[PDB]
Amino acid sequence: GSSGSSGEVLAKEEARRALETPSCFLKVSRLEAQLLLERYPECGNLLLRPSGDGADGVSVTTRQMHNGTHVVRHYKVKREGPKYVIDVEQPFSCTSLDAVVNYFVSHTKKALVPFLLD
Repeated sequence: GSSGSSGEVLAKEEARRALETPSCFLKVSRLEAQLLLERYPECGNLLLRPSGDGADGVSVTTRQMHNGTHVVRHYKVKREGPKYVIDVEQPFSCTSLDAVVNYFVSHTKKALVPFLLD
């Protein structure tokens, strides 16, 4: 017997899979989007998950310290044209999903961190 053929080192391959949505984003269910936070805290808590129904857009799951309790919040994002308005005090117009992630960072009084999973 004699054989042995496999793809080259193929160690120089990279991918961002961020066509319309930011890499940070991930496809998961609420039940998960929540735990995923407590599970991988070092990887920030700010993550984005695809909604189910109701309106058009994506939500932002963020678990911040409140009155010393464990609670997560899910923000909503409106879809008005080629831009995505943020559901907040003022209708902050952006150019892409990425912006939102940022606006939130500067918005909060604390430097939050995005969530990612390779």
